[PDB]
Amino acid sequence: AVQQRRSSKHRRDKRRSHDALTAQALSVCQKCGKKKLFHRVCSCGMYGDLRVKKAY
Amino acid sequence: MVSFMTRLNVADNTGAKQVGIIKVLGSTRKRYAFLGDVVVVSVKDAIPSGMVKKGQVLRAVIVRTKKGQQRKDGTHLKFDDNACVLIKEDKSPRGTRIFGPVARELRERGYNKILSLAVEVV
Amino acid sequence: MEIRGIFGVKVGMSQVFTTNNERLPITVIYCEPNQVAGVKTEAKDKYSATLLSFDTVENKKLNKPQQGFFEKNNLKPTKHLQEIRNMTGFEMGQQITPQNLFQVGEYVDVSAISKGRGFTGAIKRWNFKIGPLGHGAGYPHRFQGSVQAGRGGASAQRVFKGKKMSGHYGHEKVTVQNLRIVGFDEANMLVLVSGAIAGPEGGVVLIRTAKKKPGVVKPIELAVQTEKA
Amino acid sequence: SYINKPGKTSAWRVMTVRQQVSAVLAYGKIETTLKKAKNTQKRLDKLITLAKVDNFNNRRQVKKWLLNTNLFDVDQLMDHLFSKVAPKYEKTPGGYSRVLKLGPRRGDATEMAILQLTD
Amino acid sequence: QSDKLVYNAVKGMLPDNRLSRRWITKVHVFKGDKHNMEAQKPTTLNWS
Amino acid sequence: KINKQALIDLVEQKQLKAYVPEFSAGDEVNVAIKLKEKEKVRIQNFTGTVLRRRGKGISETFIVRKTTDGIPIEKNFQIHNPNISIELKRRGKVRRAYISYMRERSGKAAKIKER
RNA sequence: AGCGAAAUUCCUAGUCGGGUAAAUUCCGUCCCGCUUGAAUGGUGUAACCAUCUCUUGACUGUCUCGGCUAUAGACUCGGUG
RNA sequence: ACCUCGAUGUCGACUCAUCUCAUCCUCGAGCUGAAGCAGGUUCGAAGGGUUCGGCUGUUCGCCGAUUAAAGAGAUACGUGAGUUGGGUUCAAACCGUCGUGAGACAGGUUGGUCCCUAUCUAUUGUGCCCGUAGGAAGAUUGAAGAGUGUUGCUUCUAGUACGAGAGGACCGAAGCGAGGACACCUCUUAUGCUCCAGUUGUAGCGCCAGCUGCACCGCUGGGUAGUAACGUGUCUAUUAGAUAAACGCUGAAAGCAUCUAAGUGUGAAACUAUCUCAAAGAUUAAUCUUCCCAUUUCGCAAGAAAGUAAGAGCCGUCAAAGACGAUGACGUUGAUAGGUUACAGGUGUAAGCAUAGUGAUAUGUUGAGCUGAGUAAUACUAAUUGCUCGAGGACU
Repeated sequence: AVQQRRSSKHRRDKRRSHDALTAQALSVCQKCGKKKLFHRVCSCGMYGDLRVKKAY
Repeated sequence: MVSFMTRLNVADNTGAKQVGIIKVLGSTRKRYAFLGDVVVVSVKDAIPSGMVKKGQVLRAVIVRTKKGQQRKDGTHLKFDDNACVLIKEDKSPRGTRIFGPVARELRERGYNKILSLAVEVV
Repeated sequence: MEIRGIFGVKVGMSQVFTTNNERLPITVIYCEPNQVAGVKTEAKDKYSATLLSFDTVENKKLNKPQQGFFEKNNLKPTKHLQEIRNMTGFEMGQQITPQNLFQVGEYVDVSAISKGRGFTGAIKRWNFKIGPLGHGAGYPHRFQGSVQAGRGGASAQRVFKGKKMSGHYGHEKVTVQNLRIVGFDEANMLVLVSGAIAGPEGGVVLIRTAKKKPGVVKPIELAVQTEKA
Repeated sequence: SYINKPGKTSAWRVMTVRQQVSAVLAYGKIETTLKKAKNTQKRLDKLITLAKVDNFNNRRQVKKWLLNTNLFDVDQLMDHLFSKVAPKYEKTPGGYSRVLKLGPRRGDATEMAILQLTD
Repeated sequence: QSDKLVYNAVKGMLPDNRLSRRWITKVHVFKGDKHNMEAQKPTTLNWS
Repeated sequence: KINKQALIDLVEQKQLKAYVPEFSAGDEVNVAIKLKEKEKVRIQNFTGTVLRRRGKGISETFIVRKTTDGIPIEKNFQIHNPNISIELKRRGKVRRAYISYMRERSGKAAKIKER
């Protein structure tokens, strides 16, 4: 169904301002640069186990 | 489990052939049937080879249900045959011999000569 | 009445043949012995309660404030502690066993978690009725249930507060009373209790005195003939 | 539900698992979604445990979950794996392969994971 | 409980504002005799 | 605390018979049942075969189907119940456990047994 | 003449019988026939009607008495929207 | 005719019921041309329930079957943004009738379509911010509450009293109960869709055998865990305060007396204490507790820099949990999930070898084949040495 009026800016912001983003995990690399997410492979290959991957 | 409206035979020499369950006596919402219980029935087929005629509403006793039930003593009695009996408000029905098995639940309510007369007592 | 009891956890459930060789639904429960942390007596803490400690763990995985309080009370290291209000007090630090707490035939109450059903409808969370779907089904037959005490300008035109609606069901501890004590065992803090236990898997049960009566003990045990032939 | 993407039932699930295990055995490593990667790794561990013991019965049992791929025919796959991969991991109890988290793909922007083996 | 009865009476004799409920908060009436503001030297009066 | 969950054997030992002749789905067996009515000690004899046998130690139950003068009656007993006197009669060729086609067949069509 | 409460009849829940445990179903018997009527046919007729019912067999998740799973979304993620 | 004729879904059935008593039973009591049984009359009082099959466009209306009873009134004549459309009142047509006739009967019938992706008040659960006032967290209290407070049968006591005679009581206890709230899949049933055995056709794999896809997850039989019932397991309370009907004892008014005007017990399924738990943002922000450090000092006591250790969040192994959040543990200080291993269970002698059978087939092989989730030890894999904020008691 629908009402007989419109929804102003304030109602939307009360809906939108609580849709705001949040923070994330982080992982400083202990052997290289290219700071990466936690529990994620750094973007320069050399990972803890080994260079499980590449830089690109 | 054993809901009503299930035509079944008899267990003694009464002349009747078929009979159906109609209603639960006293408190409603029972919705099911158990062995050795008195329930009001509506006869479905009764040829004049005995005394029962079609169109009679009385309380018959069912003793066999193919679905079976769990007796709380630790005996899961499940039958494979269906029959009932009609008692004249005492320990003896109209038939001379009692055919078919009979449960022992109907013991503290009396009716032991029927057990001694029926083919099987379980 | 006098309040005593112990904790417990579900370690299984099966059938047990008690006296008269009849089957009884018996649940085996590992009771957790409680080491008393003291008594919060009234006129001293205003709510009488026997402080029980539980979940015995090691030291290196302990929290500094909880560890400091535990050492200040000098109570032996257990991970968690809780009070039981109006429970008969005991000395700080002792052996609590259901064999000495109660008799083998008393009446007790239990408190066990339930299953998490996730989001669940009324018919499975409040057990309402579902009508026939024959002679045409079409639209959803089970969404919320139709109520009309409000219609027009002023009859109610709104729903009363507390109308059971959308939400999660289960995953909540339920307290049941008047359950018999069945069997005494102390090999591995095991007990036997009649009935069906609340909890889908690995439920935790709080057991205290039943509040309909202190629990009249009656002689019931197990009967069996372990024979070789 | 009428005409649409028809089905993603467990039949397609196990079919995709078979395709992915065939691929990873054909290339020693595969990069896919972690959710599918873990189910693939379970099936891979079961296959490896089956391939530890070798016999015509064991070969028949192994030949129920593999298909022909490029750069490695099904017979070539079986030959290569039973020659080197199975004896190599026959000393480590459990935890055969290693699964590691990758970045998001460009298409769906969904998480990928790399499964590595043949040490 | 009888102090809450006086609370209800005075709240029914006050003009309905935020100041009214704050005045309600500014009243410490209890059935007992042991309280805390008696240490602040409360000037005894009656019907003010 | 970690529990081995082997307490099932511990609760069995307080309800176990020491001989307990076992059976599989497809073996005929007669069961003697002593009943203490205090006036007529009926040794109930239930003959037939076990249709399904539940295991897992203490939950061991089994349904036996008797045909008393053409009256088929299938009754589910339990292994650990007291007063149970199972006497093994003969053992047959166990084709498939949980025999469901034996709950619908009758005499003159039974399976072979071993003396 | 015929048929006559029916799709037609107001007195109706038409009399009565059958069946139905139980008939505001139906079919037969008398004939509440303002408005019974003979080619806007009076009676019925073999076969048939995606014709209208009435009863049963067999049968079932329609009820008793609802539960599991799968797809499809609803939930999240990314793109339009 | 006051607006809703610049749209009022306004029946029945189903679900949910709720509200009131003029409660019907049910509770108790008084009166009674009321021996008992069995009644009637009057009174207060709602805790639960107040049945079912059938026909009917129908709850109606009626028939029949049950209890101590089968209630009444209400919600645009409860419930079409909840459902159907069962139909007077469509269009199509018929029956009988009427109208000269288009058509109609305040008559019946054949057949027939009643939408909505929720903006908000309302409603229910879950989440982030901070208050909460030194922070953080455990135990809690409890201000206000909710759920629930239902009912019968039989026997012993008793064929006892009762009239005399048939007949035959309330209640003390007991069991039997119904019905529902609740528990789980413990045994029975159901389920089990990556679980297997039997199992045909095509397609392939040089071929038999054997494997796989599809052919209803080709199908039938089952079953691990979970999840339900058709399964059995707790309860149907007691107590107290004031109690209604309803008697009181004393006693005046009004020199006897009299529940009442003073004082004084009783007594209803009614109300609340009492049972089940939620329940301080309960701004009435409630209590205790421990840890944190007080590591200087321009400025408004530790940000002008040292900025918790109390923790808290992110991430992951995960799982009672599970839309996300949150939920609980674990995170290299290492057993938190998966396994590795052995076991339960079945799937019930796998393949294959050997023997006899032309062949099907008959025996050791061998409980063999394996196990989604079942039982337990398990660095073997994954859980990063990872990121962020985070104190000086802020003021009496």
